[PDB]
Amino acid sequence: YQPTPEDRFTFGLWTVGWQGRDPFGDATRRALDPVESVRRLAELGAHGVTFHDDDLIPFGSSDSEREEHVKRFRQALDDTGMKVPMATTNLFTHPVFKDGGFTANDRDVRRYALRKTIRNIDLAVELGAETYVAWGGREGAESGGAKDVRDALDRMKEAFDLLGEYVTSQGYDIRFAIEPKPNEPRGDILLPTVGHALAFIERLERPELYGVNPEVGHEQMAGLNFPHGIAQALWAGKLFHIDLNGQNGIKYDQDLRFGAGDLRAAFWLVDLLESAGYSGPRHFDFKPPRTEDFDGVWASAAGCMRNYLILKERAAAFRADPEVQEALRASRLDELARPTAADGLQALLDDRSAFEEFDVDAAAARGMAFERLDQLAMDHLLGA
Amino acid sequence: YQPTPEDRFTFGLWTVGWQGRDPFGDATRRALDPVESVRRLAELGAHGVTFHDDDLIPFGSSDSEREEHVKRFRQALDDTGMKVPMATTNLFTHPVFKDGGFTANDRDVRRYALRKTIRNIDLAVELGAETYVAWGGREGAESGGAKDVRDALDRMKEAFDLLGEYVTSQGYDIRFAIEPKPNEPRGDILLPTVGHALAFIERLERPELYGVNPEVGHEQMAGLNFPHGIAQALWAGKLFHIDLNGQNGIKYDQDLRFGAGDLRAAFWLVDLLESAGYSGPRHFDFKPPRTEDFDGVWASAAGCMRNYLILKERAAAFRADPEVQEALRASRLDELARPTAADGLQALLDDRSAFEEFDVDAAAARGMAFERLDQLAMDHLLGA
Amino acid sequence: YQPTPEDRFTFGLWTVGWQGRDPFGDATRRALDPVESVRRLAELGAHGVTFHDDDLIPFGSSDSEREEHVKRFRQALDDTGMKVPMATTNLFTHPVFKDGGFTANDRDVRRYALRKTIRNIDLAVELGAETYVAWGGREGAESGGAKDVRDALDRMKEAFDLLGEYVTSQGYDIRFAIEPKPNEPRGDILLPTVGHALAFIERLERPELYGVNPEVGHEQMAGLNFPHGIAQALWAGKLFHIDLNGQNGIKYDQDLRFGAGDLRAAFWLVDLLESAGYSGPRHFDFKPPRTEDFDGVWASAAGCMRNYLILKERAAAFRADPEVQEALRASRLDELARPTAADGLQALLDDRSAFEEFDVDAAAARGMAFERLDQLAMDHLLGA
Amino acid sequence: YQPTPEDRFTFGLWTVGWQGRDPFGDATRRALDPVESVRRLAELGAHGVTFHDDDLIPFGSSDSEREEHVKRFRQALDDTGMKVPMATTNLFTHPVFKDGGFTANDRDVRRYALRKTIRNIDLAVELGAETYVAWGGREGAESGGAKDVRDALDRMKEAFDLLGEYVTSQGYDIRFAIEPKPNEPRGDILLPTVGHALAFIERLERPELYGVNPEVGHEQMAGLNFPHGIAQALWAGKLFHIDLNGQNGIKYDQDLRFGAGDLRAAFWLVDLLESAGYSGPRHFDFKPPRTEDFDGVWASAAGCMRNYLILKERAAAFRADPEVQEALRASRLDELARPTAADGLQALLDDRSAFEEFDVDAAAARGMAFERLDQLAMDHLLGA
Ligand SMILES: [Mg+2]
Ligand SMILES: [Mg+2]
Ligand SMILES: [Mg+2]
Ligand SMILES: [Mg+2]
Ligand SMILES: [Mg+2]
Ligand SMILES: [Mg+2]
Ligand SMILES: [Mg+2]
Ligand SMILES: [Mg+2]
Repeated sequence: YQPTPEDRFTFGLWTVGWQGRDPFGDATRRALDPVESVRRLAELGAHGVTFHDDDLIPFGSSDSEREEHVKRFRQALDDTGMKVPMATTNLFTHPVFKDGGFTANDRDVRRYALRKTIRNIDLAVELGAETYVAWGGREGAESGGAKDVRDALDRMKEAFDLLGEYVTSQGYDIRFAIEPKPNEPRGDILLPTVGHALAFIERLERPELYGVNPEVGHEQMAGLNFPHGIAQALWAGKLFHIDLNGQNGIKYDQDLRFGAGDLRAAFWLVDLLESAGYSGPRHFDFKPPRTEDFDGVWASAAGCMRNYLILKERAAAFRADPEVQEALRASRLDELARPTAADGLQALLDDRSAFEEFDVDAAAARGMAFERLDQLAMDHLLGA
Repeated sequence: YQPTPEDRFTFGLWTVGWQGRDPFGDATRRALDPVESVRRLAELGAHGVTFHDDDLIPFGSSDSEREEHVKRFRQALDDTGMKVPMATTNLFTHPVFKDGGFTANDRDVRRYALRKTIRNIDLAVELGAETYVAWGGREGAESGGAKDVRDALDRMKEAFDLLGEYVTSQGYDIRFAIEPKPNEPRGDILLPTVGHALAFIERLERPELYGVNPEVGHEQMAGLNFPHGIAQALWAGKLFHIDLNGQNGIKYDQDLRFGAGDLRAAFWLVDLLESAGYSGPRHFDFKPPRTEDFDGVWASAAGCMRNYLILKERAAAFRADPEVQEALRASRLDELARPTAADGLQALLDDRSAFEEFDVDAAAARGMAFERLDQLAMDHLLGA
Repeated sequence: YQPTPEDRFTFGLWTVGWQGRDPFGDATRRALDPVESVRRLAELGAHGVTFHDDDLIPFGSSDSEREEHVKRFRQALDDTGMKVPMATTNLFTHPVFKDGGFTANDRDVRRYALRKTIRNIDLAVELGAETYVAWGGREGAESGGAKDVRDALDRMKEAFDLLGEYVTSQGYDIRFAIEPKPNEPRGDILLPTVGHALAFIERLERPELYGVNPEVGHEQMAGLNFPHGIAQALWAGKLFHIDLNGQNGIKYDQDLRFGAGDLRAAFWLVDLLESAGYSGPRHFDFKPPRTEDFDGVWASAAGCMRNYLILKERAAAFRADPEVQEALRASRLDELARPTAADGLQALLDDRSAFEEFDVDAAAARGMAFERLDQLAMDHLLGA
Repeated sequence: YQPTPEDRFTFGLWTVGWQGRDPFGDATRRALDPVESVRRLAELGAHGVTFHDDDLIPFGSSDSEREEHVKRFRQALDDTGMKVPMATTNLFTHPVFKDGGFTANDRDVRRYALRKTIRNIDLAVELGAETYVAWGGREGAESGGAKDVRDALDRMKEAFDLLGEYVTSQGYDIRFAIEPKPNEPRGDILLPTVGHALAFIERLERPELYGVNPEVGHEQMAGLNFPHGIAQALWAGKLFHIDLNGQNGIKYDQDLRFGAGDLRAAFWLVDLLESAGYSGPRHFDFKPPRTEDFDGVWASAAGCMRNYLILKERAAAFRADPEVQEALRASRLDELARPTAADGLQALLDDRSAFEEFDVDAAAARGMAFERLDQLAMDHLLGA
């Protein structure tokens, strides 16, 4: 189970670089030079790295320091063969963003947020990124009166429309992906799930430029089925990117390594991604637990990729097993894929076998055989 | 706080008519004749009632018994002045629907589900209903392999498209509203939240015919902010109907009377509905607890309407209070409603006050004054 | 992975016998004769069965019908070699228990509940049961004023004390196990977790007669770590019995087959039970999904036992792996098992290496190596 | 609704002093001098303040700086009349505690944790504290193999037993209160609820010295009923202290001001505390949202006390209302407080009215009238 760059595994600088500061504790690890992270990730078999602007260029850096930082970073990419497929903006750490970026109540902050984002889109394009992610972590509220959500959605649409006008006018070949999260650090965050993000995109002026970047743990913080949500995103043609990690239920955002948390959900996710032919990066947005030293950081990163590859093998074996293929037919998955009424509305209305002479009791007695199918899935996952 | 029919309060037959059967217990109340429910609800001050087909006409009824049941029902409506603004299909109780209706794996069941629905659309139109609700309670899965969600969404789109073709071809003036629920009775239900439903509607052939019927408790079963979700539905122009009740957190669907459960969420909901000018029915989908006899059923129903009217008064007092209006300006809710960049993209790019010469530290130091605003909201809710 | 009676697997009559009635649907399966369930479970490799009084003898049965039902049941046990290690009372289905049994507000109901329980203790002892389980499913409330919880705990203590006096006075060799559940069917249930049950037991007059019967899914309905709770129960010497099933997060009680739901929690549970030498029954309290016919019921039951046996093998391989044993020492699990201060209080106070000259920065820099240990656990679970 | 010191309101230094650092953002407020917090809280009407050792004396302070800091603090207490009823240890912020204090795998860390705690017990006693709180925020795990929970409970018992030996040997009049939390910052925290803490205390060598310090938001992070848990703690005689705040459901620990979050749970909590005659401090462990400047900090603190006093008035009016008293009798709360069988076991067995001639159908038909009682409670809370 050794990763190759053709497995398309990517990591954020802020993942292995997380120093371990949490709401109740100081950092347990020293800062990582982005250049060292690139080289260590390259040796593990990753395909590339992603960044927030403030990960690479500390806030307030002079334009000269900014150019020096980018040059060192570019040299590390050249030295390693690593790519930068995705970038994002930090609109959440600095105190100015305490009430949001694109939907801050203060108009001057919203303008500043847009200019900060546009500056990093230029840099992302320069470094070859194909997707630009927006996680509106501070867009939301702790109390009901603080945010008129209709006005806030107007402002969010205005911001994304302006960003689309910018990339269109510059001729950039980059697309946007909205990353939903239900809560944390705000009490409730706007566009809290994949569904809300997908719905919002359809109201943008140029919807074809926007998709979603769902994260395993975020949908699970709402108790939702992550593979189901990914299926809906794929169905809509909007899965532009994906963030892989682990989460144990409805609680704070754990960002465990992928494979940890809900293991069977991870199996069904990989099954779906591989069956659907998802060709984007397999990006890990995880945090090595602050119990770990730097050797544990690399072991945790390695485990992300290993667990994906193990699950990929087991899901492939599941789908290729002739007894599973017969069980799928026994459960009528083949019939689910057939149109209900390709014969059309009036033929359905005239079809006495669909109502007047339909034997409901015979249909009701047919078992779905789902439990046998699921135990075959369990046996394959466990190698049993 | 006495309701009038002009308050637009409606109840489902299945609400006050719930006999109290739960997964662990027998019924504690006798069946209610729909005619008696209409008259008792009329005396409480309700504006109308809603029904599933199987609430009014027991499953398997002959066409003659069906006509007799409708006639008795129509006479009760005429006797009381009660209206029927909404109707729905029961595609969840009968065993034939154990794997769903519109997305059952068995094709013959899906055809039967559509014919059962179409028959009740005709009846709903006959009785004057303006909205037809679809709650896909059995559409979903308990295990990963049982349902290919992309194929299931294809089937769900096919079913709703066929329904839209039906109403269009018949010239009916009725619209559809999808009611999301995250889980129960299926392990995960398709279109689990308002967001997922809104996103799905945009892929239908005639999206203007479809909106959402969100329910307080259902979004709270995902830990989501119900007023936020309603705001997004209103923002999209898709709030066709609404189901009011109470829910205490992430657990089984409690269907408590409205006002119970999360009281402050109920206050912010009423504030939003009244401020936005929502003109649809205020529908209660609640269950009188099975601890109650029939006098408790009517007390619980009365409390639904009373709590709405109390909250309506308190929210109106909140918005009209001059000290609240000044606090809203102190928190810059006025600035949230102003466009970020009506001056346009290039002016924003050339605006040095938006980035180069923006004083981030002065902006960051400005308190949002949200806690004072929220305590004014608390004082008004409590009459303090 | 074939079960033998020496694996101590047991099932409730109400598990494979569940007809599939849920809050929104009719039964999908016919009733099972308890005699047929005993024989089918015996053929699958189970060691025994458990029952509620009302599973075996329908409510209201004459004393003659009761004797006939027990005799048929006893003959099936004799024919199959099946044992009855546990029994319980149904104090939740009949409408008289709508506000509880032992803590119903009505005093006459509480007396009736106790007499119904005592009658079944006599039967359980006659059939050889060693543990008597109490699940107070109706003890609780939907609203705050309905139940004074201090008075209700007084009544619950009174009931269990009377039961202990009964078994002591009759010389029975049976013990009691309280089964906690946080909610459903009541809005909140008294003694909602393993912890609350353990704490309550210490206030009973004869605490040695009472322990807990924790259920996987119930603790997970509170988002708790089930292996952690079992460890505390074992630590207290109170794990008298255990209910195994699966649950996907905080939602309604799913009662999925064991192994489904949180797979890694199931692995750590089996690891703990086998390492601690738990010698009680491995009881499955699960519901075959109502999608299933009777062949699916037996496949689901078989999968309970299969998944336990697979996990038992993998946990044993984990603990026996020399690289895991070295990793445990690397993470200082050996030091966790050593006393902090067997040298005593005053020696600790005089130990300058414990404070004055303790190098906190050297200690803080030591990685815990937990992520490498957890990936070894993952590899072993998956057979990788 | 103006607080007086006789209302016994207390605040932690770390509450109004929270600078607003969260997992995703920098501090939004400057540090508060503890002396200024004491004076500002005194002017709001608080009775006293609480502290962690590291709040008052920064980690690593020389013994001379420590004496200067305590003297300045003592002078502020003398100047204001403020008391220090409770103190606690910070065993969670410094990196050395990354795997816990009392249950760290490393033995030398556990010894250091005990010495750090003992040093602050001496200081707490010097300043007049009656309760010493232990919140084991780092005791727990993110993965299953990292912590043997039985060994960890052995170590936790060893630590608390040693602390009890210390206070007994020094003749101190101080008691201990364990503060449970289910998760955050560890993936799962040991003793996650009030129940688990109560159960653990009964295994300590001197259980009379230990009780619980439950926090509103912590029990709600497990979806539990906080008033129910407080009732069980009072029933056990173990409510030594209480932490008041607000929380919106199962998510990260919000620490909202008291009254926010679940408003009706706050009403039933105050009802219980006042009816039971709880005489301990009313302590607020809350965080002013980081959106706020220092004027918002004091408004949030003021709102804690105001909301308690409003709810106290409404609960008192509820219990004193003659129509509520009659409704309580209608719901048989009076019968709940009467013994089930003060006549004894054998009389219950001989009582034919308790079983043989009990009319279950008449009993089952009696409504509990809980919904009318709850709407009276709602009307009183809202002043309607
Ligand atoms: Mg995350
Ligand atoms: Mg992410
Ligand atoms: Mg509902
Ligand atoms: Mg509804
Ligand atoms: Mg269960
Ligand atoms: Mg059970
Ligand atoms: Mg807290
Ligand atoms: Mg606290």
